[PDB]
Amino acid sequence: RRRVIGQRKILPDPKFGSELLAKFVNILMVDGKKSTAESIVYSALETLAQRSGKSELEAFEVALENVRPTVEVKSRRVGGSTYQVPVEVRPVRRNALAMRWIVEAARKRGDKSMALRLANELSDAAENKGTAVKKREDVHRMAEANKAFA
Amino acid sequence: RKQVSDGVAHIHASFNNTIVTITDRQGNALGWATAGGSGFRGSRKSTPFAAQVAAERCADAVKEYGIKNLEVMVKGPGPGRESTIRALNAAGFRITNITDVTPIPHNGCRPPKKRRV
Amino acid sequence: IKVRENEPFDVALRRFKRSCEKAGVLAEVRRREFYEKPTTERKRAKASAVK
RNA sequence: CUUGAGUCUCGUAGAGGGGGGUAGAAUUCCAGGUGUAGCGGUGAAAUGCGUAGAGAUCUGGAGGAAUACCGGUGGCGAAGGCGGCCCCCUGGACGAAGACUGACGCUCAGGUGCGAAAGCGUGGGGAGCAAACAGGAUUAGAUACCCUGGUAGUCCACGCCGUAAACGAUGUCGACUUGGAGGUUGUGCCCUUGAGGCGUGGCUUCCGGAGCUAACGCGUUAAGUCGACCGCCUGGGGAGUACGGCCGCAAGGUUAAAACUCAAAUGAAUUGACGGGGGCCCGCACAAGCGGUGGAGCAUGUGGUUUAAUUCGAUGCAACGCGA
Ligand SMILES: [Mg+2]
Ligand SMILES: [Mg+2]
Ligand SMILES: [Mg+2]
Ligand SMILES: [Mg+2]
Ligand SMILES: [Mg+2]
Ligand SMILES: [Mg+2]
Ligand SMILES: [Mg+2]
Ligand SMILES: [Mg+2]
Ligand SMILES: [Mg+2]
Repeated sequence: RRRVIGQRKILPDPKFGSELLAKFVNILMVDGKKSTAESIVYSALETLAQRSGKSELEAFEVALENVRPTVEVKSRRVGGSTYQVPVEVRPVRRNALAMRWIVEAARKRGDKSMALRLANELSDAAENKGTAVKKREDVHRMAEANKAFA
Repeated sequence: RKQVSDGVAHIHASFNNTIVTITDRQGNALGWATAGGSGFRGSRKSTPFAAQVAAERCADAVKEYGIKNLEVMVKGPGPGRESTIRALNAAGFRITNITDVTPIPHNGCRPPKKRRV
Repeated sequence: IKVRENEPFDVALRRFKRSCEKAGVLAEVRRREFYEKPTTERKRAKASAVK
C-alpha cells in the first residue's frame, strides 16, 4: 500500500535460458517441487515434437497468441452501486496471465497423464478448442464490449 | 426516395435516454433510431459510449436516401448530446452548423418538485 | 445559438455558446424552482462571495 | 423665537399600491405531412403511453400560469409584501440653494385598520405542479420515502378568517460614542480635461474598538452611554389546553385557570465519544495471488442431551486441541 519495488528476478530454463519462460515454470510447481516440473513441462515441450515435430522453443509464444487478453474489467465504487470501467493490461502481467489459466484449465481435463494433460492443451490452446481462448472470449465479450462505463 | 441533401436532424437527449431523429430542411421526418432502441437498456445506456452506436444506426436508414450534407438540433442536455455528434461527421457526414433547441421558459410554469430522494 | 462556417474542417466553437446558457439555465429549471431558498441562496450563498 | 414637526419650491432614483393594455418564450391539449417500434421512467424495475401509430418531428390553431437574461452582496414599502413591457389615478420616502409657520412635538391600554401561506364562502378559469385517491415498486411491512396518473387547490374578483420560526426570535422616538473595506441614491467644488478627483445628507453590507456581554456575540444599523412612553416575563410538565365572555358560516381565534406533579425544564460554553459529516494516513485491511475450511471419515475441544454423576470455571473481536 506504499511500496514500489518492482519484480523479483527468476532463474532460467535448465538449458535454453529463458526468463520469460522462467516464470511459467514457476506457476506449475506444487509445494515447491521443482523436481516434478523440470520433468513434466521442460519435457512436455519436446512431446509437442510429436504434435507437429517443429521447433519447440518459439513453438511456445504462439500457443500464447490467441490466449493473451489486453483489456480487463477493473471494478470501482461510485454512483450508488458499482463500476466496471474495463481497462487495458500491461506486459508485466500479460505474458503471465495466460500462462496460468492455460495450465489451470489444462488440469481439470482428464487425459492419460499430466505430461499429457498438458502436452494437449498447449496445442489445442493454439487451435482454439479448450477453455484456453474460450476464456479469452468469455471475457472480451464483456470487456471492451463494455466501454460505455469504461 | 427524394434524395434531400440539405435535411436536418434532431438530437433529443433526456438524462435516462437520448433519441436521434433525422428529418428534412422543412421538418418532415426521414429516419431514426435511439438509445434503448439498441441492445442495452436500463441505465447501461445513456452513457455516451452507447448513444453514438445509435447515431451510426440512423446512418443505415438515412443512406437509402441522399444526404450530401446536414445540420443538427440538440434539444436536450445530458450523457449523449456531444458524443452523439461525434460518430456523426465521421461515419461519412458533412455539417453546416449546430443549433441548440433546448427548453427555455421566462418563468412561465411550475416544474416537478419531483426527486425528493 | 448560431454557428456554421466555411472551409470544411469540423472545427469547434460550439462552446462559445456553452457559456451563455446550456445546462446553466437548466439546473435552475431542472427539478424545482427556489421560492424561499433564493431568499437564502443569492442573499445567503453570497457569503460564499466576498473574496 | 428657530435648531424640533412641518408647508411651499425645485431635483432626484425605485418590483410602493389599484385599474386597463399588452408582446415573447415556454409546456399541454387539439389538427394534419413525415416516420417506425419504439418512447417514459428507477438503484435498477414495474405501473402508464405506442401497429386503433407513442415519441421523435414539422406547420398550424385553443388556452392558463409565470415573466429566464438583466439582478446585484441591489432596489422599495409601516410590517405580511412586491420582477418584462406599456397607459391613465394615486402614496411615501431623499436631497438643494433657499421660502415659509412658529413646540404643532415623540410615546398610546382599550379603539380602529393592513393580514405570507393554508382554508370557507358566491361566482368565475383552470396550462403546471399536487394533500386526499388507485395502480406501481422498495421492506418484515409500508396507509410513507422514489415510480405512473389525478380531485381540491395554487390562479380571478367579491367577501370572511384574521394565525406563521409574522425574523433581526432584538418596539417605538431622541443625542451621544475610536474606526476600518463597501452597496445605492441624492447636491458642492477640482486643468470637470479623467476612468475619475475631493468634501458633504438618506438608506445598506462585512469586519470590528472601547465598552456591554452568562457564554456565542452586539459594537455608529448597539445587545455601549443616557432620556419619554407602551408591551410583555416570574420553575418544568398538566396548559395556551379546560371553564365563562367575546368574535367567527365554520375550521377555529382570543381573553385565560384549578387540581395533581417532578428536582428539575432551560441558554451559551467547553471535554471526549459517535455520525448511515468532511478532509489525511496506517495494518493481510482490501484489492492482486497461493494454499485450505464448510461438505466426506477420524482425533478432539464446546453448547445441546441424558445421566445416580456425566466434577467447576472460560461464553463476540478477548473461550472452544482453552487451564488438561
Ligand atoms: Mg427600508
Ligand atoms: Mg388560499
Ligand atoms: Mg406524487
Ligand atoms: Mg464584531
Ligand atoms: Mg428555550
Ligand atoms: Mg504480514
Ligand atoms: Mg484476498
Ligand atoms: Mg484456490
Ligand atoms: Mg461468572
